[PDB]
Amino acid sequence: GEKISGDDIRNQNVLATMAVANVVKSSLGPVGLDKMLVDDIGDFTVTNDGATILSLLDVQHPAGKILVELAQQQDREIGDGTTSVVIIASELLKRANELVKNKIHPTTIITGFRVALREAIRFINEVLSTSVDTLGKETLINIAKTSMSSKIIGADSDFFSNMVVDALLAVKTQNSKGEIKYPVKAVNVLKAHGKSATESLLVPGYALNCTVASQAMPKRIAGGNVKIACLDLNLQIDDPEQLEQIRKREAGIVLERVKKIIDAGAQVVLTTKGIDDLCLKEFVEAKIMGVRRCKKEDLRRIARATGATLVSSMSNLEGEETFESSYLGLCDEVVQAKFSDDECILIKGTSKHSSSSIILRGANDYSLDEMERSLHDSLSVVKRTLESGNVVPGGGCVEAALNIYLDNFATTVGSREQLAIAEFAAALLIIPKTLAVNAAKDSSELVAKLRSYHAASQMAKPEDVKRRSYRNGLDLIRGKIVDEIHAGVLEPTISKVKSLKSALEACVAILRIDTMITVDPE
Amino acid sequence: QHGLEAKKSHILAARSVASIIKTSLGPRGLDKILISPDGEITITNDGATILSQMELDNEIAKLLVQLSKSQDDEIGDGTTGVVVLASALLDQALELIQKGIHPIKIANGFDEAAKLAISKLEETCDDISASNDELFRDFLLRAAKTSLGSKIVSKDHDRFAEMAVEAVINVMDFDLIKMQGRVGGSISDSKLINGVILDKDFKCVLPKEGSDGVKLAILTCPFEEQDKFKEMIDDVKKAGADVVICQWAVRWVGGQELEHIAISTNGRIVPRFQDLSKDKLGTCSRIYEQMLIIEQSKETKTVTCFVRGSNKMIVDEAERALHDSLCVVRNLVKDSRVVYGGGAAEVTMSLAVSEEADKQRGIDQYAFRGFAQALDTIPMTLAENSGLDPIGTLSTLKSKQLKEKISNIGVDCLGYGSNDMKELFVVDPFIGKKQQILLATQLCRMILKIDNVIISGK
Amino acid sequence: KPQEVRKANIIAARSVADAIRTSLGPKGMDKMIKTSRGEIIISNDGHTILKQMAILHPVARMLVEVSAAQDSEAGDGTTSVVILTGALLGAAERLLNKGIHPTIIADSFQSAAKRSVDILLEMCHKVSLSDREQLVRAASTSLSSKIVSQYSSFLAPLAVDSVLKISDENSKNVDLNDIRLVKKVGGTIDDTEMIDGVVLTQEKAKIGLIQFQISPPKPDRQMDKILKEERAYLLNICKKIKKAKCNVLLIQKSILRDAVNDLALHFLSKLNIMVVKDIEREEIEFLSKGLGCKPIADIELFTEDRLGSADLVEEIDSDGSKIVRVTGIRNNNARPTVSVVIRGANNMIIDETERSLHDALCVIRCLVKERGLIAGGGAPEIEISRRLSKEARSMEGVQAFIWQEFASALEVIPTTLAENAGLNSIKVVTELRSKHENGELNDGISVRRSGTTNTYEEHILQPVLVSTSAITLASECVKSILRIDDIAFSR
Amino acid sequence: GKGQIISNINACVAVQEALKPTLGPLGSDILIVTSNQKTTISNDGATILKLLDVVHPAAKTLVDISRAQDAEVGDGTTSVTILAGELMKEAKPFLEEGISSHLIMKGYRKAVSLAVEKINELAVDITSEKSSGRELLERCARTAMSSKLIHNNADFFVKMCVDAVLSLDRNDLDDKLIGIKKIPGGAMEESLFINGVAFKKTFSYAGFEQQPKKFNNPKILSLNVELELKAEKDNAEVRVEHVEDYQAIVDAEWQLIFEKLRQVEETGANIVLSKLPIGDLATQFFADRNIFCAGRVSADDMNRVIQAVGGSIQSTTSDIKPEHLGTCALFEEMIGSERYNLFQGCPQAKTCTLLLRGGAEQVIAEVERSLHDAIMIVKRALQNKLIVAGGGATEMEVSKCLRDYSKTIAGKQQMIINAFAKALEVIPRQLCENAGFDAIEILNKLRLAHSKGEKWYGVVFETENIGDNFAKFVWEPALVKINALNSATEATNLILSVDETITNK
Repeated sequence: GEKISGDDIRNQNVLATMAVANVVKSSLGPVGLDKMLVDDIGDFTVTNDGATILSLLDVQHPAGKILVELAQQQDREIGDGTTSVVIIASELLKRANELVKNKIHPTTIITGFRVALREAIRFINEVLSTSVDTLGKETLINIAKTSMSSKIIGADSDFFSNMVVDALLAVKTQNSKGEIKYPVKAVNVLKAHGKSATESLLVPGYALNCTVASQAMPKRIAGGNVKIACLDLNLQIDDPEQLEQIRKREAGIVLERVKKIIDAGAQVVLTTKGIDDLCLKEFVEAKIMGVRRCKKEDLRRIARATGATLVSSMSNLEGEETFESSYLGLCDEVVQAKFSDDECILIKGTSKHSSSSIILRGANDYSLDEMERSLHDSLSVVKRTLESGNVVPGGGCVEAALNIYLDNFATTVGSREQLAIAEFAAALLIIPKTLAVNAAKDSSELVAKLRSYHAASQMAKPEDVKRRSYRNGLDLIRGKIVDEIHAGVLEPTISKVKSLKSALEACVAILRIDTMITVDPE
Repeated sequence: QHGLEAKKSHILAARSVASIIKTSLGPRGLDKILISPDGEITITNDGATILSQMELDNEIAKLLVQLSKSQDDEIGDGTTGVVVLASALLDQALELIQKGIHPIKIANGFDEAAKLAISKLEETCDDISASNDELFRDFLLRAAKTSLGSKIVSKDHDRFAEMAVEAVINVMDFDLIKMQGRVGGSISDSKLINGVILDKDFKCVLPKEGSDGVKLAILTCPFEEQDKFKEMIDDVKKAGADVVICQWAVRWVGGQELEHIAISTNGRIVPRFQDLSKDKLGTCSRIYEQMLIIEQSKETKTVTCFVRGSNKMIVDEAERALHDSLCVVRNLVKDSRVVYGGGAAEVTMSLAVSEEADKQRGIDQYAFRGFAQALDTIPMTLAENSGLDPIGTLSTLKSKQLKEKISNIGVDCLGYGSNDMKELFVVDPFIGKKQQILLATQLCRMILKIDNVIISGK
Repeated sequence: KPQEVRKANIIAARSVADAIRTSLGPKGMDKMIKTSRGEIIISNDGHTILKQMAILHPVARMLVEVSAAQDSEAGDGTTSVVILTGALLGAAERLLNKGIHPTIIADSFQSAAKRSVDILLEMCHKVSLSDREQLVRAASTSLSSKIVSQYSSFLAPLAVDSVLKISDENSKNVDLNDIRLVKKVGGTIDDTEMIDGVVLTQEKAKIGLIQFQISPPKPDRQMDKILKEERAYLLNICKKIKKAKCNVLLIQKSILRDAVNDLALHFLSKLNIMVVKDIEREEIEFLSKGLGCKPIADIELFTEDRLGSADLVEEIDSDGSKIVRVTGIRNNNARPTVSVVIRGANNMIIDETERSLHDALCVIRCLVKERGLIAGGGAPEIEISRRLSKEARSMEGVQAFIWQEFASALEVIPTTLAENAGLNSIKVVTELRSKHENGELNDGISVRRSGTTNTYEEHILQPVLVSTSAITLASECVKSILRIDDIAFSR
Repeated sequence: GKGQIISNINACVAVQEALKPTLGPLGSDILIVTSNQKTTISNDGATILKLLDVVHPAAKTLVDISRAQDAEVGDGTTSVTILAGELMKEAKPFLEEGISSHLIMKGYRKAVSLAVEKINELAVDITSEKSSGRELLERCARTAMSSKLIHNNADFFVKMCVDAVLSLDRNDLDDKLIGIKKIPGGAMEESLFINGVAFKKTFSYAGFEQQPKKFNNPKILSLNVELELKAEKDNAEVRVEHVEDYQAIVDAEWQLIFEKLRQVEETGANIVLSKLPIGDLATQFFADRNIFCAGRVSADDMNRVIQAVGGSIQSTTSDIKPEHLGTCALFEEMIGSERYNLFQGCPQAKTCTLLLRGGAEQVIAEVERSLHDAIMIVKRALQNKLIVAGGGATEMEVSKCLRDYSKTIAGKQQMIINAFAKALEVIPRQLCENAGFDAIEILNKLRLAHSKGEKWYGVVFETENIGDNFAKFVWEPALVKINALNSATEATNLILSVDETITNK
């Protein structure tokens, strides 16, 4: 291998970062444009999420790997707003590379942004406040409409204010020594082709993904305390005498293992593999609902909800094979919903933890994929939203509001970190600047208003009232002065706290880079 | 490339040309072979003429063109090491710029330190004009013998110096005197006449009616056919002129050589044939071949020397030394202030700034000490050529000159057993050391301010 | 060509020694290393740098073994050994031109190294065996070779209190091999805390150890014959374990062939018996010392006596990671083991935290190996060079010029810290030479103030063993290079 | 498009990076390499940009800046010229952005328009102190010594530059009126002032030292045709029958020359000045009269002779008038075996002559630039007396008031004006790199200076700290600072007005 020296090796990663930055900047905001990627098998996919793009982005430089780790980290922290988070780390290296050229030391920018961000927590907490001007569930309704950023389905969020918001209201459970939690993945997403996306229906419970084929299954079921039986077992030579010995015993054992579940009082049976028609005959006389061709991962969520424990095969402490009743779950009722000639099992009234499900409808798989991951990413935001009642004003207007706080903070510290604070505040103006590029607007006209109006409250004395501005602020679509508080646009505190703090730490490893060492692969 | 890295790619190249002529300084120098781009071969032990004509790339050596055309014309003595002397102040600054010192702080540091050592030179300054004509003439004999001529003239300079001093006394109250020489003879066989050397030939002229003159005639325009040809010749013999000078019997006389004939004879040039008269005729003793010998009975302002040597290179080295000898003697009689050179004057200015460094202190403390170390490297050049330890010998001489205020004792350029320059009668012009040591700071003003070099295209 | 062939490798050695100068100090910068497998590894120390660097010159290859000895001792500032090596090789080129034999140059470095150790003993500061005041100040200061002390607030008392509780306050050895560094995804750097017992990487339960693999009779009418015979052998194992009351079983590496049958997990699930496999044999030392578990080769020799003992064993789930925590330790041991679980958001932060914490443990081991304290910021390097400069003129001889160059090479270490911070090389050193005569020996230099100021008041302390081992290992490397006068390429 | 302008500005900034060590006395000389092997090392940008090879056609604007710098102002090539293109450096990130430079050109135009009123507001009137031409011009002369190699020895030049311009008529001041004679070799302190017309260089032929240098009251005489025998005479058609007829041509040419020299001899002039050179035919004729004769008079020399004695070129003896014969009070011939004509006692002469002498030819070339720059300072000071601190620190206090007008914009031009004030911070940044000072330490106290002291903040370089150049007696004409922004306005607006270039072949 060889080694490349000089300061040009840092610019090589910056130019490579700016090359992939402008690619994902086109997906920022609802006015942005989606992109198409190809797996080089001939198949393609359409998604605006940067987490999928960076996962499929091939970068031989270590700078591209940091963006992958940053995108995967924001998935568990937030899960949405990738274009409003990961892209921030792009221009962060651009302005930091400008000062370090001559009169600035690499650690000065590291210590410059660290002290600024540490003191910005109190500045963010000033703007940060509890949810106000919201009645009942309107707190999540106003946030559900904010999905226009990083997700292009935000135009349909008017109808999504019901199915999506009410989905996580019924999953409320109490665990971890009296702590209200919202378990992730508890919402099962189903896909269908037909009608329109406005036909989505919310199920207050888990909905199993399957299709009813054999008509021997009962079409109606009633009664409470329905027992769920999950079984992963598959139930369906020189002379013919040896063949008859193994055949007559196999047919007897398969039908006997079915009767072991019948004696346990199981109302519904979930089998991973297929079920023969002769086995379904015992379910009709015993009033049992048979189900075949089930996914193992889909049955794991049932154990965490109703409590039904999966059984690999019949066995016991002794040599006799039977089925214990302790493996059965608890659910209130079973509902069969037929959607486009496809019937799914709806499980409601879970025991351990309550869950829900959402059925999606669309034209093709690409129309469903835009409605699948996007709405699923909005559920992860609601997970962190209801955890901390404090919220921030939406529209990405908090970056321009904190710029006036950094102007007075730059004079407090000063020294060599004053230039880093000025560039850190100038980097915050790039976020609304990119929003004006895709919206075909004038950035200099909007930024001039972001600096003039939002800084009027800091210059004027707050104790004298004379507020005369709200500062709360902007408008992407119309380029006019309106308020989101009346328009219902608000963002949770997770979009900034525990979000940009880890994103601004990406430049710490970049500024300490000296040279590049590449070893020849085997 | 720009910045400090660009300054090192150029200024540091001055150490290369400094070590080239380092071994050629003084009588201990060695002959170096130089080849011009045109194919000419130049072999001499004088480093002043080596760096004068050379083909180099970096412009750091191009500033030496104005230095070579100055010191050689103004003084000529001790000018062999003027580049090493100029680089001595630069080599000390190369260690200062590494410390981050500003060039103006270096320039003002060496400028003020060089002015403080002038007062020390006034204390040891002597006057050769205050003595009689016996001591004044004797000092001119040993001045260029132990210093100026480095080639073969070490022992034999008594012949070249005596002929040079007598040429100075005759014109004493060189630009109007033409001097040249022919390859042949030896050192002690050189001849001196009053007049200008005429290489063109036509025999002996007898005394005329006037005392000690030939009534010489010079006509620029040729006679202009046979009737007027012999008629104009008889007009020349009317005034008793046996020798006639015409461009188209001495014929084919150069333009500059013809004027030197009229200057020595105090005559006039006659362009026509009707302007010939005894008032326009020059005064010359006689013209004969002993190349025609032009003699002047009365004392005139034209006195030339004829260089003779066994080798063709001796004539070029001896004559060039006479051009520099006339410049040194001119400054000795004009400027009464004189100093003792040959290693004593360079060390003298080093101890002056050394004592003044502890008085000023401040930021200039190490700047003044660097100026002392820069002057200490000058005798180190002659120490290696003479076999003496540069560090060991100077450490002993600085200790002897500490107790005894006389600085004349120092490194001997000749290498003899006498370290006292006053005993060897080594005298250098005070203005000479001023145009060498002090004026070198002016050359450093252009070098220290070098920052970025702009290289254009073709 | 004895001199020219050796000098050709010195230039390549000084080039690597000059490149690693940017990796020293808090103002330094690290390098990016791309492994042949495709994984990116970035570290400030020269351990990974020299490990992945392949140079045909044998001098550059011998620097790996020399640095590896210092990496296991200190771990921070280990590049100064190579920097001092490259400085002595560059200074030996001028000493060799004076007519001095290379072995005499090599022997003069060892003679000056013996005096350097005595200076560190005279400048040795008194330090108590067990204290939380002195050990914390010395721990976070040596970590300045990387970026640590920002988040070390919770990390500094951890390494101090853990090592003292592992063995004792009597110093002597106190090896670090008993420390289990556990890396898990999630959490932050400040969330890293010590655990009172051993934790598992992969209520009142007993933890056993199994060296074999539980499985039917398959060492590494037919339908009913297979089911009955396999379940019979697995049931006999369950009866022996149930009588021993062992709720936690540990299995060796299963990835080869047999692994573990699913039928054996069904019988052990009713008895609430834990099954853990794919465990490296190196973890037995932690299981035998900490949990008192005796390796069990065969089920025939399985009994309760070979089983371990514990008070409370429970499973702790931190950020989705399943970790088995053991509360209390009951066994016969003179050196109880303490495990530390490292938490971090990204793998690059977790990998950097390991080397940052491991180097923080090594400096504590250097304090219990040899007690002492020295000044920071390369200040002791000047006082050692100051004495050798005066002793060179006293002894005179041919070593006077060699000890002067050996003392000048010691000034490169404090000069490197100034060059990486944006300070002039000679201008700062020139000002320090007047300050070293001022501060009077042990008074050190601070990086933030960029000048000479107090050490203990500024929380700057360094162990004496690191400076002693650095000079010793650097001297052995320089004497070996000049002693080899030529190289050869063969089988 | 906008991408081509970025490459055009980077080519202009590339040479400006080397021209940074110019403004201020602490600047460093810049080295150039030409094709003629003859280069001039100086801080002057007019000489460097003239000899620098131009690649892109827009780079020729920098050459026109130096040409307009001397025509509109006359000095500041080491200060104003390098700052004419600094607005394009701060406008470089604006080109990548969608911001149209049309509003940027209006942003800088409105910024420099309000700055002129600020320059006149801070201008101090010295007429209240009754400062004469001594104290006023001496403090301005030391300010002109910035960017010049001579510093410690510049005290001798202050006395020479002030006394030379005061002898010249203060109603009409021009560089072409006063003469400058550069003599290589010698020393700098040997420079003297001449009260009259001086010859171009010198003429040395035949007898040279034989001419006495001490005269009483010579008289100036003007001639036209060249004098010589059968060499430079005008060719004509002459019928030659025999070889002996050539003697008649010699007599016909001599009598034609003799009658013209005998008729003019009645004037009795001791100095003979001809438009062409003088040969030996007139030399021996003038030797009997014991009069001085010098030929090869340049056209610039004759124009200054008319201002004193009032003579005229005489091609014939019939037009000779007594009014064309002047005189002088004293005449002395001045170096390196070269005679220099020096006239004295010419009160009617409207022109002056200064004799410059120096060892280095490159250093004296900048001294000529120092003379041209000092006259423009004296010319604009005597017309209007105003006090402005030099060293580029004048825009420091002005930048604070410029930010006040930006807050009243509330438009796209608000951030444009802030970029103009940010461009003013480049001046102290380039000065810190020249003296090695920390740029951050100066900029921190620069923003804190206008909050307390205000007035004049000069950043004194002698104390290595912050200070005021007003108390240091550093004065600069305000007309140079006012027109400094006008030169940068037309320069910045010209490059931003070209979105593409066209090159044929």
